Amino acid sequence: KAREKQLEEARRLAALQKRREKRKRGVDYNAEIPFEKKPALGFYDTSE
Amino acid sequence: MPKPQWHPPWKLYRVISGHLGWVRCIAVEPGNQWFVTGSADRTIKIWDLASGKLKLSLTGHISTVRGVIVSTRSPYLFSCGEDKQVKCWDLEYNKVIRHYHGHLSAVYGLDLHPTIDVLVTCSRDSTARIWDVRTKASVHTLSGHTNAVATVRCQAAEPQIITGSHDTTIRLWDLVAGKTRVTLTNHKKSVRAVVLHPRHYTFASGSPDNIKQWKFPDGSFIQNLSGHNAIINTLTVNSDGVLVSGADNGTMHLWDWRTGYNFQRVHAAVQPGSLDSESGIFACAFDQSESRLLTAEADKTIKVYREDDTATEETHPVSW
Amino acid sequence: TYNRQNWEDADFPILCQTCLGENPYIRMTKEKYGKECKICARPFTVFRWCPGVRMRFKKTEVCQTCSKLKNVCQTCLLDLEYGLPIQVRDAGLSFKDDMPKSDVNKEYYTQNMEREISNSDGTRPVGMLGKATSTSDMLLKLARTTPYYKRNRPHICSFWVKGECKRGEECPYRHEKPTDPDDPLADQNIKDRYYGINDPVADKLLKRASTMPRLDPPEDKTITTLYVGGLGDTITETDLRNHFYQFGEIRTITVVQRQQCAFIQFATRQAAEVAAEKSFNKLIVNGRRLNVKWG
Amino acid sequence: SQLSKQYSSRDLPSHTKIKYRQTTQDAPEEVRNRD
Amino acid sequence: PEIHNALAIQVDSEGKIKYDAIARQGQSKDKVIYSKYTDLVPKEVMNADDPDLQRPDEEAIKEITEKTRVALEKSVSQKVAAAMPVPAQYIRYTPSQKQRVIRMVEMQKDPMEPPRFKINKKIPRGPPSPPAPVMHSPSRKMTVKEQQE
Amino acid sequence: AKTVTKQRVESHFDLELRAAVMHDILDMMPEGIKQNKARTILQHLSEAWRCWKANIPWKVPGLPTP
Amino acid sequence: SWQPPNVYLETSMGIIVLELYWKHAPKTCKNFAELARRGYYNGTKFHRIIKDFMIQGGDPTGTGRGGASIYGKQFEDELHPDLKFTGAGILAMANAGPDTNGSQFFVTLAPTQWLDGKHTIFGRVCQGIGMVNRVGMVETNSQDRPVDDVKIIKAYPSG
Amino acid sequence: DEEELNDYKLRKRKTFEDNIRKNRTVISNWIKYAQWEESLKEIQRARSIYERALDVDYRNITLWLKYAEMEMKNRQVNHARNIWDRAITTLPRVNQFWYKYTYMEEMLGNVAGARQVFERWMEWQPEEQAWHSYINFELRYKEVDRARTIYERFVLVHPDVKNWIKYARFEEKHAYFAHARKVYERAVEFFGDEHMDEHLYVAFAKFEENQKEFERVRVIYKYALDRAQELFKNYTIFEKK
Ligand SMILES: [Zn+2]
Ligand SMILES: [Zn+2]
Repeated sequence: KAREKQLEEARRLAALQKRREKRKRGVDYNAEIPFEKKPALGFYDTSE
Repeated sequence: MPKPQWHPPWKLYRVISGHLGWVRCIAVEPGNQWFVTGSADRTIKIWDLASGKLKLSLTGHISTVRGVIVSTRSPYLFSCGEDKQVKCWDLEYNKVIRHYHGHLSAVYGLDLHPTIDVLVTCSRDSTARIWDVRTKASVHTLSGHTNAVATVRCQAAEPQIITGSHDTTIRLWDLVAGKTRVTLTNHKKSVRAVVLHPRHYTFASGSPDNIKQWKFPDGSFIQNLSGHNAIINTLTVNSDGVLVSGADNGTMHLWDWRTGYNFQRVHAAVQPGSLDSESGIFACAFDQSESRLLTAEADKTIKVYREDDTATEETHPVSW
Repeated sequence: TYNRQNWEDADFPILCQTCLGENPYIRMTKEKYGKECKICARPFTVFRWCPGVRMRFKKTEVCQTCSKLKNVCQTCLLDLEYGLPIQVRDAGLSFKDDMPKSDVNKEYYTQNMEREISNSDGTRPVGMLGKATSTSDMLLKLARTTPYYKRNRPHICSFWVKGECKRGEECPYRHEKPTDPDDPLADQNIKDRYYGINDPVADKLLKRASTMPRLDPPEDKTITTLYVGGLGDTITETDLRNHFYQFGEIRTITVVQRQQCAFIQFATRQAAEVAAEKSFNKLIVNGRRLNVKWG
Repeated sequence: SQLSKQYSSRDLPSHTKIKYRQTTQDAPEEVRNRD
Repeated sequence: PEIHNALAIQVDSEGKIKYDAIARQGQSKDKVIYSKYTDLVPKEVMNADDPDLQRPDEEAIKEITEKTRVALEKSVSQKVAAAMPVPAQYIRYTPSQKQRVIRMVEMQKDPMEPPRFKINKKIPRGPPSPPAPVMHSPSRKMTVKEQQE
Repeated sequence: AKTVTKQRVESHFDLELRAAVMHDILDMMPEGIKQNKARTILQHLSEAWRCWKANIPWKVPGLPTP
Repeated sequence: SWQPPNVYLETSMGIIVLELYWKHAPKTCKNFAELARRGYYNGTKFHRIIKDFMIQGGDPTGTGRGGASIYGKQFEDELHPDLKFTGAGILAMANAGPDTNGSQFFVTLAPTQWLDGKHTIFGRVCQGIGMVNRVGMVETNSQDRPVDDVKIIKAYPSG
Repeated sequence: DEEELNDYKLRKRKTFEDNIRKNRTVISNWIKYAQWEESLKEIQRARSIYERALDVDYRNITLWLKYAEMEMKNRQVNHARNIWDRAITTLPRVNQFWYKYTYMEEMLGNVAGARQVFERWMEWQPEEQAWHSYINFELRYKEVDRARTIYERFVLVHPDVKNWIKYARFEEKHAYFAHARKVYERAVEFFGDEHMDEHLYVAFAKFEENQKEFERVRVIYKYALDRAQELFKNYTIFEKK
C-alpha cells in the first residue's frame, strides 16, 4: 500500500532521472483503447 | 380443445441391483437381445435382457462413464467417460481398439450419426467435438454455448445436431458448416435432456422450468407442457407417443406426445439400505420392442417397468 | 487462449497499373506461405513476377486482408483508385478509421475485421466506400493516371556506389548514382506509409496541392461578376448559363471578346463563388479554358 | 489446428478400417423386418 | 420544372417499423430470429397426422446424408492433408483503369525446409455472435417468505 | 490437453465433483436471491465431508432441505 | 386522350401527387399516362437509386436503362424547357440512353441538370415531394440498386 | 504532473486489466473501470469498456442501466436511446428498462414515440402497473379517449372486476357518463357474469346512483335477487334512499 506507493514514487523519480540523463511487446493502456468494441447505433446518433 | 388419447399406464416388474456406483446411462443392443449399463463405478456392465443376469463387466475409464452407446450397424461400443476420453471397443475382441482424445474437459454425452457414422461429443468445456470414427480426429468443434453442454442429439433429418446446455438455450446446428443456425432461449432453466419423435419431425426439451415441444427445422414452438417441474435429467418417447419424463427426484411422469396430457405420475421406491436422497433418474430408455422401460436410479439400481396391461379406459380415465 | 489470425491463402493480388506494368502477356509466380505480412504479420500469399524488362522482379509486401482494408497496392502501398498515398486519401476524404499501435490489440482487431471480411462479400474496401465516392474535389488535380515505371525501376547497385561492381552492365541492379540520404523524402517508413502518419511523399504532395489556386478565384470586390480570362469568343454566354443553371439562376452571363472575358455571375453569391471556384483555371466552357478573375 | 507439425505416436494411422454388422451380427436389414 | 448516421427504417406497410432488423445486428436474414410476441406465443394442439408434422422421408434424408457425407469426406481429406507427414493457367486480369493475360504458375515448395513462423500465438479471443432476443415466459416474482426461504 | 494420469486422479475427481455440485446447485434456484452463496455451500459440503472423515455429527439447522 | 396533367401514386413509401407537365413533354406525358393506365410501370422494382439525387422506379428491366414504355418499346426522350430536372420534386422518365426512355418514374428533389439533358422530365412533383425525397434518400449498392425493392400499389392517372 | 498522471493511469489500468484477466465473470472490475474512465473523462473508452462487458455478459441489468445512465448524464442522449433500443430488443421481458426508457424519453425526451414504444410493450402485455401508467401518460398527454382505449385493451388482456370498475370510474371522470354506464353494464354482463361476485353489480349500482337513483334501486334489487348480507344491505339502502 504505502510501501508500494513509495516504490512507485521512487520509480517515477528514477524515470525523471533517466529522462534527464524497449516496451517488451506490452499493451499501452493510456495511448489507445486496450480493446475496442464499438457501440451499435440505430435510428439515432448523429453523435457530438 | 381436443380430447386426449388413452395411453395405458405402466407397472414395475423387475429391479436389478449390483452396481457400487450410480447407474449413469443405459444402452440397449439394437437387436434387443441384451442391454448394458455404464455406471459411476466406472463399470460398463452388459446385462441380459430376458434373464437379467450379469453377462459381462468391463473397466478402463479412469473417471465416471457418462455415456454408453453400441453402434446399430457396426459391432462397436462407444463409451465416453469423465476422464476427457471416449473409448471405441471392438466387442469381437472385447477390447478398446480406438481412443478419442482432445476435449479439454470431462465429456458428458455422445451421439452418432445413424447413416453417416460420425461422432459428436458434448463435454464440460461448453463445447462438442465431431470426430471421425476410424481416424479418431475431431474434424469439427461445435461452440457457442456458454455453459457446459448437457446433451446432444444426432439425427439424419434437418438440423442434424441438437445441443441442450445449462445456459437455458438450445442450439440447432447446420452440420456441413459446423455452425449453429437456431438458438432457443425459451426455457427459464437448464436444458438437461431432449427427446426426438422418430416420425413426426418434432422434438421436446426437459428443464426445471417446463417441457417444451418444438418442430424441425426452424425450431417452431409447438407446445409447452407444464408439470413434472423438477430437474428433468432424462427423457424418452415411445412409438405409441408415450412420453416418459424422468427427473432427479425419482418421479416418472408419462404423457401423450400429441396433446401433452399427463396420464401417469409414478414415484418409484428406493433400495432398502439407501438414503431418501438416493432417488434420481439418470437414464430412462425403452427397449427396441417398445414394451419395457429401463430407469437408471441414483440408488445404484435399474428399475424396469412393464406395461400395466390390466388397465382400461374407465379404470384409468383421461382427464379433460 | 486458442486465438490466432488465419492465414491469407488466396489468389488475385489487387495491384496498381503502375506496378502491374505494360505487358499484357504476363508470366507469374506464387508462393503460398513464403513470407508474412509487413503490418499484421499474418503468413500471406506472396506474388512475384516481372512486369517489363528493366525490373526489380517486384513482389507483394503486405497481406491481402490489409490491402482489402486500406485499398492500397500490395507492392506499391499507394491507393489503387488514384495512385496517391493513403495519407493523402485519408486527408481528402475521411481520417477517422486509424489503427491500434500495440501488437496484441492490433492482431485481435485484425482477427475481428478478418472475420468481418470473411462473412462479407470479399471485394470491398471496408466501411468508408460509402463515403469515398465524393472524389475529384481537389485530389485529382495531382492524382496520377499514368503507369509510373520509375518507381518500378530496379534497386541501385551498391557495388558501383562503392565503385566496385565488377559485373558492370551484367549487374541487374541500377548503375546510376543514388539519391540524397539527408533528404527526408528518402526515409519512407513502411508502417508510416500504411498508417497514413507523417509520410514525407504525402506531405510533399500536400504542400504541392497547397500551391495552385484551382478554387480560390473571388477577385471581384463583393461582386458576383467574375471575368474568366482565356475564354475569348469560344466561350459564349450560353455555356455560362448552362453552368449556372445547375447552381440556380444566372444573374449575368456574358462574353466580352475585347478582354477575352467570360463574365459569369449567378443570382446567389454562394453559387457565383462556387462557379468561380470551378472555373478558376479548373473548368472548360464551350471548349475554352476559363480562368476566373475580377470582372 | 491445420498448421501443427507435431505428431504423437498415438496420432499415427492405425485401425483405419471399420467393421460392420453382418446378418450374424444383427444387421439393420434384419433389424427392420424382425419384431 | 416549375420549381427550379442511424439505421434504415424497415416498415412492412401496416407494421410500424420491423424491429427484427434491430434484433439482428450483423446476422444475415437466413438466421431465424424469435423476437416478437408472435414468436413468444405457442401453437395450438392439432392433428399429428400431418406432412408438416412428418419427416421429409428417405429420399430427402438420403440426399442430405450423401451431401453431408461428401462434404465431411472432403473435410477428412483436408485434415489428412493438413496433419499427415509426407499448371500454367491462362487467366485474364481486368484492372478497370489494358486487360491482361496472366500465365498463372505456382512455385516449387521445398520439403527440404523447416517450418517458417511460430504458430503458438496467445492472444485473447474475439467477440462472439450478437445475442439473441431472450424470449421467456413472464417471471414469477418471489415473496419475502420465498427470499428467506 | 493433458491426460489425467495417476498423480492427477484425486484432484481431477474432486474438481469434477465440485463442477457437478455447481451444476446440481444452480438449477433449483427460483427467481431472485442475490446471495447465491455457492462458496458457503462449498464450505458446508467441505465441513460435512471433513466431519464424516472425523466421524463428527455434522448439522447446520439453517440449511435448505433439497 | 390519356394526357395526365397530374398523377397520384399510393404505395408503401407514401402518397405522391406529382403534376406532370403535359404542355412541356406531350409525347412523354401520353406515354406515361397510357403506361399507368395499362399498368406497365406499376409493381416493378426501384431500378436506379443515387445517393439522394435520383430515384427511378418502375422499369420492367429493373436496371433503369430498359423499362417498357407505352409509346412503343422505349419512349422518345422529349425534353422541354418547362420540364427540367431541377428544384424540389422533379419527376422524370428513365432515359439512361439516347432516345430510349422507359416508363419508370424518377424522383429528384435536388438539382439534377446532368440527368435533365439525358432524361425527359415528366413534370414537377408539387405534392409528395418530401415523400419522394425520403424514398430517394435511401442508400443503394454500387449499381444504384439496393436489396430492398420498391413497388407500386395504387396509381391514379388523372387526365 | 502530466507524466505522473499518465504513469498513475497506466498503473491503474494495468491493475484493472489484471483484475479482468483474473476474473472475466466478475463485472465489478468492469464497472469500476468504466466509472474510472468516466472520472478521467474518457467517455468513448468507458463506452468501449461497457461494450466489452456486454460482449462478455449481456444478461446483466445493471450494465445496461449504468451505460444508459452515463450516456444520459453526458451529451450522449442519442447513444442512450441506442442503448435502450438494444436493451429492449435483447431483453423485452425486463420491466425496468421499459420504465426507465419511457421516463427518460418522456422527461428529457418528451417523445410520443416513446408512448408508441410503451404501447408496443402493451402488446407484450405487462402487469397492471404498466397499463395504468400508460393510462396516466395518456392523461398527461391530455387524451381521455386514448386512455379509455388503453383501459379497454387492459380489460381485454387482463380482465378483472377491479379493472372494469377502474374503467367505469375513468369513463365517469372523462366526462362520459353514458360510456361509464355502458362499462358498468359490460362489467355486470362480462366481468364475472357466471361468477356473480356482486361487486361489479355494486359498482354498477354506484354508477346508477350517480346517474339516476331509480336505476340504482333496480340494480340493487337485481343484485340482491342474483346473490348475501352485502346484497341485503344494498337492497335496504336502495329502499331507504
Ligand atoms: Zn502497385
Ligand atoms: Zn496484414
